[PDB]
Amino acid sequence: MREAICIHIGQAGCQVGNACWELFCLEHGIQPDGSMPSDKCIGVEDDAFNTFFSETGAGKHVPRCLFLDLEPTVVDEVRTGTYRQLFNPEQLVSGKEDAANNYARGHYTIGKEIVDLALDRIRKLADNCTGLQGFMVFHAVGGGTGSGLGALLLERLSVDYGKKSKLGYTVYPSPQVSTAVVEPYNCVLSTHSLLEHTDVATMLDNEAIYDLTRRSLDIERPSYTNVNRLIGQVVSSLTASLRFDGALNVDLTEFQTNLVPYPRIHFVLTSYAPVVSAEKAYHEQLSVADITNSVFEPAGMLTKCDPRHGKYMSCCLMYRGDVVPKDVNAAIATIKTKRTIQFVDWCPTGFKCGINYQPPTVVPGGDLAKVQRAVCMIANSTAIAEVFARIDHKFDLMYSKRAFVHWYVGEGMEEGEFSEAREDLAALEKDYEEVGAES
Amino acid sequence: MREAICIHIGQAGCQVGNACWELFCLEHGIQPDGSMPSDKCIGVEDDAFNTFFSETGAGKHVPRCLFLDLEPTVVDEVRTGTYRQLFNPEQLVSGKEDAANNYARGHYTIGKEIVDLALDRIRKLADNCTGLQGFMVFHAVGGGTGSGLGALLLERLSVDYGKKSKLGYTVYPSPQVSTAVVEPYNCVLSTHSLLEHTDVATMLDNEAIYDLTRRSLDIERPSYTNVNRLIGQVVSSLTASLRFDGALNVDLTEFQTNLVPYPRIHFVLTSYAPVVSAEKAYHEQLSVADITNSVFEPAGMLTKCDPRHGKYMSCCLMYRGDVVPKDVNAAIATIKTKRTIQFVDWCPTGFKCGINYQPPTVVPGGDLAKVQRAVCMIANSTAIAEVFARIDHKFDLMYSKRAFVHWYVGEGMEEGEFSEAREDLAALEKDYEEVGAES
Amino acid sequence: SQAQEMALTQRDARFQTRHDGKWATTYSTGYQDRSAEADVCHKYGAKAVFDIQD
Amino acid sequence: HCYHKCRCYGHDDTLPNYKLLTIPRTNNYYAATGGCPCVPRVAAHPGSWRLKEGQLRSSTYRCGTGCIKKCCHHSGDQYGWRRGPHTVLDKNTAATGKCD
Amino acid sequence: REIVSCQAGQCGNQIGSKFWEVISDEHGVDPTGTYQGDSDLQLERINVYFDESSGGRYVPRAVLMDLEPGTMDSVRAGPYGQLFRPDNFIFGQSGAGNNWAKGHYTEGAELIDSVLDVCRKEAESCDCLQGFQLSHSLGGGTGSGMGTLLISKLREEYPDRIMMTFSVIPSPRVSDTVVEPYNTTLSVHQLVENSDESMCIDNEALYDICFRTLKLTTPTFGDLNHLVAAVMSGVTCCLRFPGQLNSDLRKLAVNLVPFPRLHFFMMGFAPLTSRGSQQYRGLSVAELTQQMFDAKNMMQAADPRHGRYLTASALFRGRMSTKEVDEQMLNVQNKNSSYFIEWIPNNIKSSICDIPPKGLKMSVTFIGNNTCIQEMFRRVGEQFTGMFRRKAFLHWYTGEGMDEMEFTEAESNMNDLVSEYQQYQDATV
Amino acid sequence: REIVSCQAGQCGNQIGSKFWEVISDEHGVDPTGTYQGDSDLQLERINVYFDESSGGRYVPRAVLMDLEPGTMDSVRAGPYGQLFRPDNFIFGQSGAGNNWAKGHYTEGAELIDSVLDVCRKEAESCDCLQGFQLSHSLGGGTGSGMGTLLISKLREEYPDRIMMTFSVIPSPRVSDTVVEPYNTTLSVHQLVENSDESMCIDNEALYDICFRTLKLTTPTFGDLNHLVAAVMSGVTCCLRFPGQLNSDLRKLAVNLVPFPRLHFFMMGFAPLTSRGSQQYRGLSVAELTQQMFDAKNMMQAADPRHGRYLTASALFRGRMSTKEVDEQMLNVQNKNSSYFIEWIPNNIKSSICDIPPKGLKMSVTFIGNNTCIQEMFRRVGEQFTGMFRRKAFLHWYTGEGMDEMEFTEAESNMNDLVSEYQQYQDATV
Ligand SMILES: Nc1nc2c(ncn2[C@@H]2O[C@H](COP(=O)(O)OP(=O)(O)OP(=O)(O)O)[C@@H](O)[C@H]2O)c(=O)[nH]1
Ligand SMILES: Nc1nc2c(ncn2[C@@H]2O[C@H](COP(=O)(O)OP(=O)(O)OP(=O)(O)O)[C@@H](O)[C@H]2O)c(=O)[nH]1
Ligand SMILES: Nc1nc2c(ncn2[C@@H]2O[C@H](COP(=O)(O)OP(=O)(O)O)[C@@H](O)[C@H]2O)c(=O)[nH]1
Ligand SMILES: Nc1nc2c(ncn2[C@@H]2O[C@H](COP(=O)(O)OP(=O)(O)O)[C@@H](O)[C@H]2O)c(=O)[nH]1
Ligand SMILES: [Mg+2]
Ligand SMILES: [Mg+2]
Ligand SMILES: [Zn+2]
Ligand SMILES: [Zn+2]
Repeated sequence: MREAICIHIGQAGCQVGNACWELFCLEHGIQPDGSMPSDKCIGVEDDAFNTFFSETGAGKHVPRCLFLDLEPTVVDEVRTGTYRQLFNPEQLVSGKEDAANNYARGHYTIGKEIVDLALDRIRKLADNCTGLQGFMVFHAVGGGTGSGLGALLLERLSVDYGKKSKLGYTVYPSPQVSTAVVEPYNCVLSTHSLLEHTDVATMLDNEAIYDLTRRSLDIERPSYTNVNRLIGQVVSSLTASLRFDGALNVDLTEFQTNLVPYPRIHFVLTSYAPVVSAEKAYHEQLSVADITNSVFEPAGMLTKCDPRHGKYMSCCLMYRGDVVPKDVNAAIATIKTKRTIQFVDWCPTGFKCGINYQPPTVVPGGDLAKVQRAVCMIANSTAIAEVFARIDHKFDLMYSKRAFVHWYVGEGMEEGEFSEAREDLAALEKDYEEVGAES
Repeated sequence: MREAICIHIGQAGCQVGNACWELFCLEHGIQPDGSMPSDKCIGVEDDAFNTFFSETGAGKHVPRCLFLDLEPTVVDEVRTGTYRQLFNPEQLVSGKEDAANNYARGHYTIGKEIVDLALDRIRKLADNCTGLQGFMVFHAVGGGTGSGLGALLLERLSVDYGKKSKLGYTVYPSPQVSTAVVEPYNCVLSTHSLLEHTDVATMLDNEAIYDLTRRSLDIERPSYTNVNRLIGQVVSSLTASLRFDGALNVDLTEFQTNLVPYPRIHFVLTSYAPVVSAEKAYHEQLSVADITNSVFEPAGMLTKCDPRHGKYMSCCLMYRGDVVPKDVNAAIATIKTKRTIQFVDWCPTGFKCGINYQPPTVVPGGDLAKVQRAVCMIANSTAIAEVFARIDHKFDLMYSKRAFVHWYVGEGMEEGEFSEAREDLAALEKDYEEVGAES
Repeated sequence: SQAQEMALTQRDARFQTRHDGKWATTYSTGYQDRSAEADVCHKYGAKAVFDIQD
Repeated sequence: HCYHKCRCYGHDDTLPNYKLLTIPRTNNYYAATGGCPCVPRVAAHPGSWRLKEGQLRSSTYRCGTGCIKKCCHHSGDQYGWRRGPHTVLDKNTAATGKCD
Repeated sequence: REIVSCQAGQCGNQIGSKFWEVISDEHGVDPTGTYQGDSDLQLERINVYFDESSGGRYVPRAVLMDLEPGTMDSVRAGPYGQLFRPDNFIFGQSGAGNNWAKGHYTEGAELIDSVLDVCRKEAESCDCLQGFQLSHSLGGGTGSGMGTLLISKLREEYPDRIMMTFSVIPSPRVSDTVVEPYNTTLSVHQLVENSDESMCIDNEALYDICFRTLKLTTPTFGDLNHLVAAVMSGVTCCLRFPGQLNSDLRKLAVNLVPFPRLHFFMMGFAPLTSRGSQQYRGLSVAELTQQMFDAKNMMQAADPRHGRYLTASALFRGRMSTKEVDEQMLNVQNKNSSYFIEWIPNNIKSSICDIPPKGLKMSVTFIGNNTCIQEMFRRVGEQFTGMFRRKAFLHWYTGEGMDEMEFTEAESNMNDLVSEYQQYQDATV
Repeated sequence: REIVSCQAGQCGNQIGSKFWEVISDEHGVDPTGTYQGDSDLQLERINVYFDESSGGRYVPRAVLMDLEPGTMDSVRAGPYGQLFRPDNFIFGQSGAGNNWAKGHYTEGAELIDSVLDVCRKEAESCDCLQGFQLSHSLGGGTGSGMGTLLISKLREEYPDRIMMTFSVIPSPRVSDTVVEPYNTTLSVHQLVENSDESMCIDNEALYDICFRTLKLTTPTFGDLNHLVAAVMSGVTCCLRFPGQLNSDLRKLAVNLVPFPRLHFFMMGFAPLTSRGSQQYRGLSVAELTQQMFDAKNMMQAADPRHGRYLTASALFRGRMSTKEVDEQMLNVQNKNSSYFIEWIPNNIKSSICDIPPKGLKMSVTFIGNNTCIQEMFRRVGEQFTGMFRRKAFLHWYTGEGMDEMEFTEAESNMNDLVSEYQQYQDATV
């Protein structure tokens, strides 16, 4: 019951899933190999692990997740890693050739011939699950298989799984730094599926995650490992309400319906606090009010967008630890007074609260300090239109000369697809602006 | 409650703050590690440190301070000094390049790349205080950072905190002792902030402190360390009323109202007595009348301005130790009796008295000596117009032929800024003389 | 490792001896951890029983 | 006058208007305003005043020019990012968007 | 995921010999063929360049080609020369005569059938062919002519497969050939039509980088080929070894080729320092980027400051921080806007490989689609036009039946290449 | 707060070599770059002049310039010559010929390409470059020509960055060149626009100081360079070490330059005493100030008594408080009011550093913008006009691309600077 099938697409999704699983196994008491101690008949006395792992015909735990990559390096690393025995030999779908940062290659040529096998594995996972809450997709819109193949997988999941919730956590191109030239094309094309075939999409841009680690975690040279550890902390904070006892239980459908006012308006900006290093932690009294203020501050933001430049529409605050209604309500009351943050006139409530009694866990070698309490915001706000404006302006610059369109044509898509993607992103900005308008 | 935030600006500010915070730690029995091991005299969970130290989950007492300097010399040596554990790694922030005694550079170019983080840290500090009395800003206007960045910080704090108390401990260029050559320019240009955004501006010039220490403490060689220790003693005498118990308790606004007669007549000279050496101390019976007379004498005064050339407007006395109010009453009576010091006609009372039980704390290894009682006077008087009429004369001599103005105008500051500052200062001498004139 | 631990201890010793002998700052000279040689009166202070929050 | 004000000295002494922060930073905004959401690429060292003045418009903001002599004034437009060198064509912008 | 390589001609064979030296050293393969590595990662993806034999030997997937047999004794006389299959050696009695006509129509044609048979053998034994690689020099007869013929036939059965060509563009100053412009012009159009991407290595630039940066007194042809071998080893690092941000030949082609005909790049390697200056260099990205983007580091003698970078690719290898490897590129893009084309934002693609080259803690290979590539084509185009105007050395090409029109056709195609580079350089938003 | 240094000509190269000797001795650095200091305060700000390799070796951030490779060989073979980067030495085939035209337009202009390449490499490698440093002589060809060309092409690239130059102003009393006034005139007008502040060195005054104060029987270029090196190390004492009253190069410029053209200072060092009088001299700061304002202790040959001090700066080092650095400044200001300027109150700025130079328990460096600094500009002016009127030694300059108009403009600019100095000297409040 309360299962949530995790999906990882591309290198970004696969590594984020690896860092998520090193946290989930440690938090629910599953060994990296997955088997139980020899003397113990049952590895874990409780079944709080049920949502992420399914026990097998030997007693040990296989995760309720799928890895999916068109290139074999990352999945073979997972096969040869310390979790070689935890993961199913299947549910780890590998291709013999990547998508080459090409949405057309990931969606129309290489993606279509592997997506049905991926859906077969997903169907076996769903058959195993008896109380499936939804799907927990992790990928990056800037990649080839992460964007195109993730889009195709989301479309097939939507057509085959009904209205089941499909939460997504996607790494977007950063306002400053990028690792690809065709990344704007991939993001623009992936926004098609992410705009119609997903319930709530989470911005996870590496620039803001790097800034978070640099200013707070005090890592002078952070990396993808630290970034994925922070992402896994955010995901665990979101999901722990159905795994641990809490004051205000919050589910996937709960915070996907309390978050989005319109079907098109479902792209949310998320932040996590208190993200502090060990040196930081024993110097500050990390109270509920302090962590709430840090969350609402753009310093603690995981997306390189300033919420003060827009209007908040729906914030879902997931608190973990020794937090209390004595203090969370006070923090909310005193943060609504603050006038940097500001809500649309048609959503006065604008706040969802989910309190969980379990504090965050600590991963060995991680830079996250042990905090008595934490809070993660999932915020739908009109300030998210900034990143869309930047990305499709880069798309317009790259598309005026029809640059790199020959790769997509050679991998099997129409130029009308580029045109429709640009038009739909322009419409997305238009109705973001409209819903930000007053009555 | 009764919290107060200390902001130190520039090298002079940091140097003063080091002595201030060591003296505060010695007041409250807090080690540089930031703990209270065991004290029989201290009651169970007694908190008289709440004004300057905030409790932490680690049991630490983190100072409510913010150190700023545009170059990392003093900041780094404090970060590697004795109070590494006491001071947060943040709240002690630095730039990378100094202002170079350029008010324009410190107010428009280099100050603005750090003032945002300064406000962020100040807001973080103020969120933890539920009874914030006000801000004490320690700086010297004769420098670049302390003038420019200090003025910018005060201007931003005015709009960020409304009618909260501002106490600017400012070190003006003394009539003879003065380091920089563009120092008159910096002092004149920084006059607007001290006129408008500082509620009370206390004088701590170096030459008067040097004369005081050479004539009364009988050490041929005091230093910046000694003058900063004296300044910290003065600040502790001012804040003792709100820190510890006393017969007459006075707060920041409590003496603000009594000391400021007109909206910007708030530039006040400082004096302290008995300043005494180890050999000097244990041979005299320091009576309250004697120490008050020594305070009112123009040789035990911390500001180089002879009061006999002006009219006393309002004097606030801060007594510490075993002082009975009758001693201060007789001191007031004999002060009103004696003629060589004259009060302004329209202020008959002109006197505020605050008695605090705990005596000053000696700092062995420094320069002061243990005394059973002490008194610090903060005096608004018309004699303070002399230092203004000297600094503006120096400004006119320097600015007659546009000397050293290219440095200021090349940092994005208009040429008319000098004229505006000169006119504002001139109006300052004008209305000082006007209020000093008899009815 | 053993060599790394010895190097770390050597750096800690160097950090400690940074200010021993004609290489010392005014801050180092006049700012020491001499908190055990101060006799301070602690029988006067605000008990601070009454506080508020929001 | 006889006592120069914050408006005289170039710094705002009033609370800024917040509707200028409510307004989205849309590609429609850039098409109508003149500029691009692309961040300005400035020939500057990282973490420097020159980079900050080239990339942010709150760094070079100045309220008024000189003394005022030579329903109050409100600000709130200097908070954001400097605009790019490119110009947003109208044809890349949608006039209407599908919503309720 | 695995590629098959071919060396054409004297220059191509000698470059490929040391390229295989580097590959075998990096994968822990003996000169004889047995595996003598000490890590699992060496054997993890050894099938990319090698095939396992009956007795556990590791034979390179390499096809050796030359019309001159007098120089294919040296390729097997090299230290790793006994690594290749004896049946992958294809020879002809007489040399190409430094004649593109002989190497492409008369002598090469009689020799191309066996070469394609060997290539098809390798492809069929290959499980999932990632691409064909070729190493040759355009200034020769059987390197330019036979190499272009080989790639032309390769496109006939592997259209979508990645065609790497490490073409060695001869330079006028280090020139040792008079039919140099003729062969280069006759091969450039075939390279344009039948190569997914083609990086240009110039002997003058190789000599200069060995002479100034390395400062070593005697860089011979072997030392020149050492840098080319290092670049080849670094361009396929992410196919063979895991990395934080891996890639492959197709992915680099997608991120570097904006238009189908614009597939000529500049190669650079870092770090390269002299023996004396070895103590004095810091080993970090804040030094690798300087060497990589430095003018003197390019292996092509046309300074990248002529035009603007269409696209750039940085294959970093070793222990790096991903944000410190990407913010360096962000800084260069931020601060060098004049040398990066405006209408294509974020021109630099950075990829990370965990395992660095053997003997090096950290390194990087550079692939730049700068518009300065037109400079070499020009400086050989004026030479070709001067040669052609007076009908110099055309009987040596028309005695094989090749007609004088194809010279004008090659000139037209090459001028079109230069013109499209110039137009895209001067394009405005 | 980085300072990236450069040396021009053989004079500048020797002075910079001695300067790096002094800096390495202060920071505990062997000729091999290893660190053996007695405290970590050296490594705390060792970056300001040295860069650390990944191997721990500390290499000076200095660029050496000379058209004669013999100077590079001599510096490299010097006692501390193995410290510098081997590629940081830049050399030409033929020397400047003691010609400003050759060093600035024909031969020096060619080699400044590589000079700027290495200089920009070093300058960018800085985390936050506080300024550039230059050591040269205006009486030579390479130092006067190439040094001014470098400062001109560095001002264009780093406008607001501070620009130190230590130019050895030659004097007829120690004359050893006849194109001396030509080179001096051609370099002064460049340094006026291209240097934010610049203090001058005269071998006459260095020799006089060595003879009368140090009482050296045979003073040498090594001794003069040691004096200049000690004071050039002391000018950055607050930058490299913590102090009570910190200062930087920009601070020195702000407090010493009243007007943009007036930035030519006269400088000195203290304490200085003979070998036989070291134990008799009572080193008190009053004595330090007395020697500091002593006319004979100035290392530029012009008596301050004929002019007035626009500004002065005293960088004190050692265990010492603020009254010995301000109250005796008040004393000298009051008792030499005729020697100072009325319209500039507080002519003398004082800076305090907590780390004195080793071998001393306290010291001071003096930098004075006296109005008498224009006496040398006078004398060099009529010296220049002496040959200019008769067109003597002008064909060497005119044969290298330069014209008489440049000479006329240079003389006019120098005369304008002289007139500004004189008018600000005799100006009244
Ligand atoms: N947060 C995070 N982002 C990553 C990570 N790895 C890759 N990315 C993002 O992904 C982008 C690179 O493209 P990929 O997502 O790796 O492409 P892919 O999904 O593997 O698909 P292909 O390009 O066809 O191989 C980078 O710009 C990153 O923003 C990671 O470990 N953590
Ligand atoms: N009382 C006191 N004043 C100091 C101290 N240190 C510096 N000052 C004052 O600072 C003035 C010189 O200004 P600066 O050297 O520019 O120092 P600053 O004001 O902090 O500004 P910058 O250091 O340039 O950023 C002197 O005139 C002193 O009055 C100190 O330790 N105690
Ligand atoms: N870098 C490099 N260049 C080479 C090498 N061998 C030959 N060349 C160049 O190739 C040209 C001769 O081409 P050649 O090899 O005879 O062509 P082929 O007859 O088709 O094999 C000469 O101008 C050389 O500069 C080598 O080992 N390395
Ligand atoms: N202080 C000092 N001055 C020197 C030294 N060597 C040369 N000079 C001065 O430099 C001047 C000649 O400079 P020159 O060698 O022509 O410079 P170049 O042409 O650039 O190499 C002479 O007047 C000397 O006084 C030295 O080692 N120390
Ligand atoms: Mg991938
Ligand atoms: Mg300072
Ligand atoms: Zn006004
Ligand atoms: Zn734009």
